[PDB]
Amino acid sequence: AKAKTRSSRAGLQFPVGRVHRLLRKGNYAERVGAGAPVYLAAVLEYLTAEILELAGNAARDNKKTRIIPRHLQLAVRNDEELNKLLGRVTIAQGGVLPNIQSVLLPKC
Amino acid sequence: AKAKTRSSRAGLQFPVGRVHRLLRKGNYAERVGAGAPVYLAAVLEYLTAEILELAGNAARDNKKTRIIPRHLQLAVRNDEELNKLLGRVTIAQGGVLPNIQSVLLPKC
Amino acid sequence: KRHRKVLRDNIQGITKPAIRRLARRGGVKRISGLIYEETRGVLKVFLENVIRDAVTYTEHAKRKTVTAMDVVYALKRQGRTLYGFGG
Amino acid sequence: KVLRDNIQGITKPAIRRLARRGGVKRISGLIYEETRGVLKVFLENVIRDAVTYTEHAKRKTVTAMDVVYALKRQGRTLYGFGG
Amino acid sequence: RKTRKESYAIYVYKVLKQVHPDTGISSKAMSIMNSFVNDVFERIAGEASRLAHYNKRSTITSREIQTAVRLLLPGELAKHAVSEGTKAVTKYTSAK
Amino acid sequence: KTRKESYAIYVYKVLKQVHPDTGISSKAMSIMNSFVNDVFERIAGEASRLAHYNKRSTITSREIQTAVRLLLPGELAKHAVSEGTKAVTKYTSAK
Amino acid sequence: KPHRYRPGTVALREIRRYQKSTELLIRKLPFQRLVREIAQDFKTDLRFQSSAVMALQEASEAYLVGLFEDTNLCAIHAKRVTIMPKDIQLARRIRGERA
Amino acid sequence: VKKPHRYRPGTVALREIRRYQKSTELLIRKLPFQRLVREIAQDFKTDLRFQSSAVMALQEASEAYLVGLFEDTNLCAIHAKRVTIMPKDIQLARRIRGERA
DNA sequence: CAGGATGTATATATCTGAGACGTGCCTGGAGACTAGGGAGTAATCCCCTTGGCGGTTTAAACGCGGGGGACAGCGCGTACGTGCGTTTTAGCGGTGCTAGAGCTGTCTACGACCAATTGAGCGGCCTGGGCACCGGGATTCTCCAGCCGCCGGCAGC
DNA sequence: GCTGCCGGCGGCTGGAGAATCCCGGTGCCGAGGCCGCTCAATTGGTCGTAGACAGCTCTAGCACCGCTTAAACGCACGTACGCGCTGTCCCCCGCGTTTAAACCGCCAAGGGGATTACTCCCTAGTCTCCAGGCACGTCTCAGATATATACATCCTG
Repeated sequence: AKAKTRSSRAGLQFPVGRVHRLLRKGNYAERVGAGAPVYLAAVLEYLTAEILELAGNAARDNKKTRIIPRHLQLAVRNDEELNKLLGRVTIAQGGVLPNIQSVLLPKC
Repeated sequence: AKAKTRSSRAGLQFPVGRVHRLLRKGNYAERVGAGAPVYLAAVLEYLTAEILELAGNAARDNKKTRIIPRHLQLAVRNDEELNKLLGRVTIAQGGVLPNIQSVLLPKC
Repeated sequence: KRHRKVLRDNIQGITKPAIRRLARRGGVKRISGLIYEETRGVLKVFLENVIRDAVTYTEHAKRKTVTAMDVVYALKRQGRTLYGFGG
Repeated sequence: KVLRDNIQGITKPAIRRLARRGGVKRISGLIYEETRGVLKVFLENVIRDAVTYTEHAKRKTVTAMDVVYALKRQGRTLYGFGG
Repeated sequence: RKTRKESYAIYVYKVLKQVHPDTGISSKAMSIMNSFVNDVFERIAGEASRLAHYNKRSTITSREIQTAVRLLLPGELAKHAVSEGTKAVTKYTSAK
Repeated sequence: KTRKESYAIYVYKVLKQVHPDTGISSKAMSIMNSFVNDVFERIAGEASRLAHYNKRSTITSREIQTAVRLLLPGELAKHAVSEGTKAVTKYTSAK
Repeated sequence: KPHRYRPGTVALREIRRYQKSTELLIRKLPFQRLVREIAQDFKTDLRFQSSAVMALQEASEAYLVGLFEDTNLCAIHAKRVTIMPKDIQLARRIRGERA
Repeated sequence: VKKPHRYRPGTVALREIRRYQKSTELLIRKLPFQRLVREIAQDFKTDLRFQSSAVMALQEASEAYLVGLFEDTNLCAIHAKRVTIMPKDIQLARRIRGERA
């Protein structure tokens, strides 16, 4: 009969069959459940949506309609919790957050 | 007939069959080669023997015939080649080495 | 008086002598009357990270008792693995 | 002046601008050579694992996959080059 | 010309069309996002499998990954992610 | 009931074959057990990760060897690969 | 008239003495109560194993021994012998738990 | 005649600090770094080649590590009631960082 | 500037006592002997992308000069951390004394396993048009730098 | 006294590099339609991890009193803190100019990578044997004292 993707019935634009296959062939466990790939796709979708919104806000700040890896670095390092999550991560073409020690500044 | 263990055939004192079973059930790969458990048992035997002669030398220095975690730390933290491997790990009832900064020492 | 023994003001129980001995083990010659609160603070922060992970492990295990497995296991998770507790 | 060590290719202005991006306004005169030493130490540490990964591949090239894997193994992940 | 590789490009683009519908994404940024999502997926799956081995279980269900994300992500992302996973699994089970 | 598992007797034999007149305490004995288990898990994870990178579904002695090269520093790595190689050749001589 | 050690003689004696020891530094029921008190916040109605409490105490003890090593090193770099809060703050900043 | 225009010592340094902090460009030249990495990797495998992507990734990882180490070094320098980063400062920062000992 | 008296440590003789080291017992794990079956391995070949070559061209690094402000040694006010004496307060501890839930065994069932079709999601493969970039140039933005009334001494008388 | 004089004081405008911003067109290429292929869904049946239920029992949580031990307060003080003076001298900031980065183009080719037949190295099943965990069980050799002195420390003459 008529077929339909599992992502449509799972309410997520992220794939379900793809994550299922990745879990299957990734040598993690002997078996995985049916809802486990759905949950993993959902959490991955949330993570990408959050980081993409944080980067797009910085993109509009820098008046760019296209997301550049510098925007991704700014979004990652600006959010304290996201910075804690990606603490030991080196970004491509991102640079560093602009900060200067106040002691090095002149008297006035 | 005439069953003989793999540890004896490899001339090792660590269980090759047990290591192979752990690799099989540890979800590391779909298949495991024959010589991989032998190599693993050999390297674990070398490392154990290594730290063991350090611990025995420390105990003989401390004129004791029993091995305690104090000897284990005193042996591990003296040689930096083993420190680079065990610099992140701490052991139970370990303590530290008697190191005093030269400035904290008196005038003479 | 069967259960629900809520405790408060227990961080202070680490005495100033106690921090003095801890720092002597660390190898200091002198001290200030100002560390005794921030060392307590780093204590509390460390423990919330450890037992937070430990109770998440326990809750995943469908059990209430926190074995030494959970604490050493979360400790290995934090990159500060501990030897000598069945690891 | 054409035969020079490749470590000296890391020049004083380049390390100075690296420090400036770091956020330090004043640098002493004995920082350059020791920073060169620590930089080369980090390089040998990462490239040892990189070349080991390449020899595992039974290949003579060092593609970006080996270097990102070596950096991740050392404790510094990196994004954008595959993954 | 052959061996079509696999990546999360279309999925990240689709997510972008629902967060910033009039915003583009650079190719380098696309590679960074693909690598980041692959790394996060690998870390989460490794934690889930590691816990499955820990409690002597041989299957990975939504509970294992739920405990993994509650274990991995700190702060508000943990609760938001577990809520998203719960609503997604309930939606999937409702219409099977 | 429910027989447990430990690396006690093996480290025991190792210390007896390198120190005939030295004993080991129980807590240090469990420390040795944790040491062995941690290193074993580290090597096994490295080998599995290498096999997954190289699109390999099996783990031979070669991935173990490379993990030993890349994980332990210098002299320990070279000595350990030497012992592993001689052990694997001896085992393959009469399998 | 009375005999008094110089201000640091007994300090150095304590450094050279207590460093060679390996027992637990601080009394036990303090950590027991403290660990129960903190664990109450995350989840109530818990049940601890003794080995778990020993492991927590030893881990914390080692963590602060290393920390005091770092702060002593920072202080000795600052051309001083005493230690101050900024030493602990600097050591935790470079280590990376707060960053 | 008028003394030629000069910035005070320690201001153009801050200006270029601001300039580099907002720039994501590669602070190390392509060719000297490639020469250095090949000269330091030839000992591991004689006549070994690299990919362009691999070498730029390695260089940028090195820059990120060195810039973070320098920022920690500057933090320690300002901690030690000074502004000049000294060799003892960089050694101390490395040794707290856990990479040296 | 060289010794004496002293709170510290050092051996060290019995007490004295939890626990490394066997030791049976048994058993589930290791191992030997067969189907069998695809994972990797040489063999093959086809791009390809990496090394190598040599003009521009040009930003950039290097050696040098002037100077200024950062740093380090010397001296001093001080506050305060330490050694120590005298309380006192909570920990140690061996003791029952109590229940709590991990833990093992067993029955069950349902959810993942895998198979044979079947169709579409998407990776690729162009492809035109839409967005980032470069240069000139006008606009701010700080930076440092001397002029001078106001201000406070600074000597006589 | 009551005039001269003498230096700082900081407040300000003004001269002067750099940073920023808009237009302007030119490149460059993220974004979008097409094809089929490669994998994902889907029926159809299985069988085996993981839940339940029924206990069992080891282990978790408590208080209690001798008691002593270390915790706590306060006490004098000599030190180490924090800082001011000063005096280099060593980094800084421009400047000319030498040089090597890059970019440009075009090859040559060692090698990365997709297909192929298979074989043989591993896996799956049964049966067989035994190494190792466990429950004891000791006799120890490992600890643990109180003792007698070295010692190095703070002074004295």
